[PDB]
Amino acid sequence: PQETLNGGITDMLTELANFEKNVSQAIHKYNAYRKAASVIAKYPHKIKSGAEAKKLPGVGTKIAEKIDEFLATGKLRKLEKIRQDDTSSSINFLTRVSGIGPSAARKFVDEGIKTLEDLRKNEDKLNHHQRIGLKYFGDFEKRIPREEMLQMQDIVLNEVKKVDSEYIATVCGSFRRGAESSGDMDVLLTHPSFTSESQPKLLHQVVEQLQKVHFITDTLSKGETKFMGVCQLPSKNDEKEYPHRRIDIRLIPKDQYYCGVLYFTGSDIFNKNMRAHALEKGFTINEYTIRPLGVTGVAGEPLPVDSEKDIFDYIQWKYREPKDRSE
DNA sequence: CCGACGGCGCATAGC
DNA sequence: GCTAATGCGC
DNA sequence: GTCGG
Ligand code: NA
Ligand code: NA
Ligand code: NA
Repeated sequence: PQETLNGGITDMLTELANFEKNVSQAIHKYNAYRKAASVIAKYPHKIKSGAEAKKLPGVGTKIAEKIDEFLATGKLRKLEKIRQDDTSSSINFLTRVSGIGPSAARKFVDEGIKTLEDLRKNEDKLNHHQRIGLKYFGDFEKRIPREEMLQMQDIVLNEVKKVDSEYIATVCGSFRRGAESSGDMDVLLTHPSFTSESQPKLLHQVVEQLQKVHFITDTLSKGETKFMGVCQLPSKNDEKEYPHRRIDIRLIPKDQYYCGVLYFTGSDIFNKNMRAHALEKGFTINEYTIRPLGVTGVAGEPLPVDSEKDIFDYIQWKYREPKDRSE
């Protein structure tokens, strides 16, 4: 595919997607359009007919019709209607602020808060996460070029070991799959001292150190097992300050670690095939454990997992190195 | 025809 | 003050 | 909005 073959169609379906998510608050109609929008992108021909697309899975009748209209006219009536009604547009803008969902945004626009300008006028009417989201509105929409992730992975891995020798940490997401760009940094942490049958100072002490290295600037949310905040790579006094980046850090028990690493490395399509393969061979996978399925469809106690490779060794698959996990 | 569609950690009215 | 429901992001 | 029981 080329992101250029059917760009018009996928842009449209993605426009309709966020409209259902952010304005109409129909989150299943949002996923439907994305599903639709994402399988069209992977089609290696310029679509010529609505029906030609309906063949694909997740493109149904109404999406074919709007594709017919789009190729026939070059715009969507519905989409132009939406584009100019200004409630919809403003609600749509505001939900780009992290911490502003469809509910807050709708309420803001209700009382006439519709621009970033308006939001900083009223930073009192904003909770903490939203203020942070407002402060970094630009930086958060930016891509993180792989080469940055590398040097970031460096600071978090190196300084986590300056804390406890037995912590093990793994950046995941697209970055562990070899992707040239990442949207944020997702870290996965564990410690031998942390079981299912389980210190609550475990995730804190890493964030505490990572805050001394002047790496982590701001905290969106922090608890015993999930942290969500903002890091920034260091500028070498040469007047080019790196953009602030979104980082999460999960603390997971080691007996569920590599299931955590395997899930949160994905990819998404990859997982439903690995599950469904695993399901079709006596076992069942989730983020936490791999369990055997009896003749009844009833699952047993979770199997031991010491390496990510152990998962494939149960289900009789051969280890995929992450680079090849895009489906 | 018609329900499912992901489920869960953290921050933030009702009693 | 305590509990559970909800928005939000992932 | 689309899929499938
Ligand atoms: Na179809
Ligand atoms: Na948002
Ligand atoms: Na958003």
